[PDB]
Amino acid sequence: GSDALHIRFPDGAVIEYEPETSALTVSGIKTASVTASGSVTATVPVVMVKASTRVTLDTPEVVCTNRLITGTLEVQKGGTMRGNIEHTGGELSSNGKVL
Amino acid sequence: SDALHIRFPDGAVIEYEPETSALTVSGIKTASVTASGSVTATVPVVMVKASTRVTLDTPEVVCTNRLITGTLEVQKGGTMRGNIEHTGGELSSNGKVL
Amino acid sequence: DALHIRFPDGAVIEYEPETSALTVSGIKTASVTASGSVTATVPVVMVKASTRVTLDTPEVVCTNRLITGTLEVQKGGTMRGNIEHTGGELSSNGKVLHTFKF
Repeated sequence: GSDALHIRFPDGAVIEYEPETSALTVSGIKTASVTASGSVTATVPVVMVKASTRVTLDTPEVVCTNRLITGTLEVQKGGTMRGNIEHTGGELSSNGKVL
Repeated sequence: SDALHIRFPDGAVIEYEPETSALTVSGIKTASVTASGSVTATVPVVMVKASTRVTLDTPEVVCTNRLITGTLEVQKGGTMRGNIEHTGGELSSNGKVL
Repeated sequence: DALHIRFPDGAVIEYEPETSALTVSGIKTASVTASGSVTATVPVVMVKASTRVTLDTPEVVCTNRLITGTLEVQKGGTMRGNIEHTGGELSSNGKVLHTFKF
């Protein structure tokens, strides 16, 4: 192809593609939104979300197909755990009593 | 260029509105992004409103600090390090209330 | 009222009104930097990431159910409500709790 993309908007935002490094950049915006009636898919080895306030997944179900790692966990309304569950490195308590 | 505003014959819109600094894609059925390296989003607030499901089909999802959920289902085991406080119900294991 | 871009490296950005499909393909990286918010509103979101998805934020909120294969909690937490464990051993600090036949 021979097309190019470097849109420089009057508010300072930029949308650009650089083919030598194959880098797509969107910068200088306040908000972005995508509204679709079917699906949104991203297929890429690494997804990195740096959100200094919050990431909200407002959905009936979030599915992690393999491992999920978190710093801390808060479960609000119960759940189920199958397989070996290993607690270490502190106290596991239930209704105020240590297990 | 210096502007972006496209209205397609299906009613979709792809635009950038510099007055409010808002990038908008609307009225579409599907979107897909395929990249060989990485996608990064850096922004205070991310909101995904998905009336059916969000699937993270990956070897590992990492939340760097807190994860809050309504309910939890762990299918194939896990490890919990630190102090874990259970309250507000019963803990059952292998068919019996503990 | 159209969008079909093909770059010298083979990447494409296109919108197809017949199927109402937006496609970005053939790129190496994308980066979006915004000062306010990024929102997606759609029934189904699929992230197919052969290495890893990192949510680097003070808080990830799942409003309803979270399902995972395996779980690792690094620095503690709280669980409220009824929790049902099945199909393996429950242990704390190396001590297998007596929840099945020894």
